[PDB]
Amino acid sequence: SYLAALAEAPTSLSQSYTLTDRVGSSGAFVDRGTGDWCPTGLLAAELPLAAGPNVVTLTNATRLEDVTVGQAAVVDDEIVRVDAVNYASGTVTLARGCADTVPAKHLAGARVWFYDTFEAVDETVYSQGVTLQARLLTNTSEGQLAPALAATDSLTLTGRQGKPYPPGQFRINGSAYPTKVYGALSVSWAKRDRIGQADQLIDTTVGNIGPEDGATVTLQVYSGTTLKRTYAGLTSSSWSYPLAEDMADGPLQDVRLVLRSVRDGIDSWQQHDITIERHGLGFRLGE
Amino acid sequence: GLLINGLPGEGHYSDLIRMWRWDDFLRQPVVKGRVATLPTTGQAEGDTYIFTGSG
Amino acid sequence: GLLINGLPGEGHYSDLIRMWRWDDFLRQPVVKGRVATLPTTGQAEGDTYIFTGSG
Amino acid sequence: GLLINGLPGEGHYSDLIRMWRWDDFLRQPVVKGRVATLPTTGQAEGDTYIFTGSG
Repeated sequence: SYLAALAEAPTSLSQSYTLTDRVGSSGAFVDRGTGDWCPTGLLAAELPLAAGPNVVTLTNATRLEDVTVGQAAVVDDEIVRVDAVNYASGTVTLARGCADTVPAKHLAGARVWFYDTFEAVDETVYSQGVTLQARLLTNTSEGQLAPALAATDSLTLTGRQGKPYPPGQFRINGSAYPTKVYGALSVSWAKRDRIGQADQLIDTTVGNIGPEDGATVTLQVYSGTTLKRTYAGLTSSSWSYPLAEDMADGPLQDVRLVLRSVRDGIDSWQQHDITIERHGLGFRLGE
Repeated sequence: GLLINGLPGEGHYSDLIRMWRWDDFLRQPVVKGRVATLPTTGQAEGDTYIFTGSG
Repeated sequence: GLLINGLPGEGHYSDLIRMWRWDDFLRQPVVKGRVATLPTTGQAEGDTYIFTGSG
Repeated sequence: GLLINGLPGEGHYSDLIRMWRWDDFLRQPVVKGRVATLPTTGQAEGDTYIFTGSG
């Protein structure tokens, strides 16, 4: 696992900031280097759960001019790719569900970081499960900030690079995140291999890119709150609910679909989760 | 012994129309007369002829 | 000749409950008797009388 | 007197399974024979026996 930090300039007279960190809650901070300011902005409106490009307006944007198309941007816990930029109006197009992330609801006011080429990285390698305490010290022509005034924070490593990427294109009966399905349930997923992609950003809309050595797909079927069926070792690109268990579980108006990729018992950091509603003969004839 | 169960719900509307029409027909199983050929003209709703043409 | 086919799917619930009740009744088409007027009292589920009143 | 009306819109897929079964089965209400015990072997679709066992 590797650690990185992002920051915003407090004043125009600040050039860069220094990175200081230590292992655990005890010890002496060891200087790791300096990094530049990361352009960032605030979402004026909520970002709905939808794959493909999405137009979003940014407020209080900083260093918007230096942003470039094709960069990798991270918000909350989702990594997105910028397709277009509007300097004057601060409107940009983001590709949802890229790299090892999946789309998620982001309320208004979420912070967007264009960390690509604007991050401070500590070259030391740290194992998963270790908690760190790091501080960022501003640097100016007048000198360096006194550590006593620097804010502190903690992070827990989770081996993000180790975990396999989750499935990509998640289409149900030809629809993306549908709340209406007419009877037969068809779910399609894409196979992502981290090694093959390398540094290329591929969104969910793209098709299969081949599997990874020893990587399979696992699906969990729930009854809204309870776990009923679990299918593991899936290697195809589609799955259908067998007719045998339909009677045993009966009609499931509220079905929760959970999708993730597992290899050697290593589950992906993120996963898909949505509760869908079924329609057709024998489903919702109260009306 | 024949059966029509377990319809994939995608084609559920056709089966719904089936349940409508056959149930509607079941009020009284009456045949206006036996026919060895399908009446090509002069037929409408409520007309039931026993098609006993060779085959 | 009559039909109940091709209703707007919005109101299918009413006619589905309809066909449900009729199918439930079709176990045995039995009438407790013939009546020239609808029984205004002392009737419940399972009571079937032939309303043969003038009209 | 009995009915199968009252039920939620959640667990009615079984109800329509039964609607597909009963209606199709009622093409001709025929029984292959009266039995005092359920046939434990040699039965399939289309086999109808009157289970007239004690009880």
